[PDB]
Parts: sequence; C-alpha cells; structure tokens
Amino acid sequence: NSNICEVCNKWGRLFCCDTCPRSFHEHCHIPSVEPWSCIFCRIKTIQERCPESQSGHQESEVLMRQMLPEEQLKCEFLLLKVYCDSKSCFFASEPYYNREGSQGPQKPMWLNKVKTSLNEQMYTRVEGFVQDMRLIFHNHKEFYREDKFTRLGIQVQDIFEKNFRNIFAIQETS
Ligand SMILES: [Cl-]
Ligand SMILES: [Zn+2]
Ligand SMILES: [Zn+2]
Repeated sequence: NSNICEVCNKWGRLFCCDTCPRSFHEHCHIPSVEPWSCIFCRIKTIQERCPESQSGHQESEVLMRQMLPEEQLKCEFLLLKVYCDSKSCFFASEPYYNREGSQGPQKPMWLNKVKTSLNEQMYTRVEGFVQDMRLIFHNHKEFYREDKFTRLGIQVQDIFEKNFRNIFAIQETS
C-alpha cells in the first residue's frame, strides 16, 4: 500500500485498502473508514457490474435521481475528489464575510457542511448535493468580485465539474 493518504498526501495513522494500494486517514476517506475496500474500489465495482452505466447521460436526468445507495456512493466519491485538491482548503470550513464593498451570501455553504449533510442522509436527490456544491463556488465568485482570489473558486469548481461529468458519465459535448 501507499505510505501517504490518497486525499491529503500526508503520512499519519493510515488505513489501507485491501483491494488496491491506496491508503487513507480515517476522516479523509468518505464515508469515514469503517477486509476493507476503499471508495475508489467500490465505484470501480459498480462500473464493472453494469458496463452500460458508462454510456452517456443527460445532466437533467442525473440530477433528478433519487439518492439510492449507488447515487449516495457516487456523490460521496465526487465530494472526495474535490477534497483531493489542495485548494479545497479554502472551501472546507465555515466562511465569514467582512470585506469593504461586498456583502456576504444569503446562504453560506462549505465542504464540511456538505460532508455532514451526506453523512446524515439529508439529500433525497442528486440535485440537492450538486446544488450545494455549486453554491460554494458561486458564493465565492460573487463575494470576491474583482479580487484575483475569485480565481480559486473557478479552479475548484472546474475540478468538481470534470469529476461530476466523469463519475456520472455525462454525455460528452463540444
Ligand atoms: Cl470563499
Ligand atoms: Zn488525509
Ligand atoms: Zn481501494
């Protein structure tokens, strides 16, 4: 197995996958680490049991799906892919807003709040999860305005959207 956490790339108390060489801190894995197979493995098994699941889909159909166990897993994995990027640190914990010339968002949102909501089964459809994730980056863009720091929200949103299209097999388009 790897000697560093797959998500944050640090050493420490690591739990090892039994079906692949990845390792994880307890609370870096999503769900929190519970023979054991990691979320990467579990996602791969879904694809292998249903190869047609990789044919292209419409985003509108994906968003209306109820959060059954396989969609719950795919959202957990998508959330984990965002935490895998180091720039997720800016969006992980609860933000506060006191900048001259700006007003904070009406509905603040952050990654650890989405993690908790997933863990507590608060989303009934994929749309709920995706709306909250996109809201993180939209709030950031609106608040920081012309500050170059706005770019961090564009960057991490791009990671979210690329992984969304991959994990839920969104039909490729020009
Ligand atoms: Cl922010
Ligand atoms: Zn970690
Ligand atoms: Zn694994």
